Amino acid sequence: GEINGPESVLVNTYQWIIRNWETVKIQWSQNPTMLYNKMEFEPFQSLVPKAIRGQYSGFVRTLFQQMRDVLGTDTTQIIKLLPFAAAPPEQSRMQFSSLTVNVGMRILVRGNSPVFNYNKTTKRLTILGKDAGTLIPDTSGVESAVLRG
Repeated sequence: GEINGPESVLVNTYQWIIRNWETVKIQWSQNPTMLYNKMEFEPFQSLVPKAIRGQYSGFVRTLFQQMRDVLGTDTTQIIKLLPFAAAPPEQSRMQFSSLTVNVGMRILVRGNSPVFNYNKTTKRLTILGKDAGTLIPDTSGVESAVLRG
């Protein structure tokens, strides 16, 4: 884990999700609030602007409810959005294309950003230029035909 201030809070939160991904995936499927309401996400929540925390949580929880109902368990997207579900949700009709953390820096809802960057070839997640670990259901990590020899 990292120790440099707000940045480290971000990196460390996504490292925790990756390291605990089996238990997180099952809880997200079966009983998501034991996950959304975990104290693990309190530091991440303090980085989200106070005036919009609840509106972001309403958006992500609603998105997850719809995802789950029609598709079940997109690993990268569940990991990305999860910490934003931690605040008490405020429901609204607002549709967010990005979500800000104070470190504003933007996490894009679809695809990669300077803050959150998943690499399909190495199968590792990078947060603010630091490694968060390897992402995974049926050998993990780097693809074939990367190392020439």
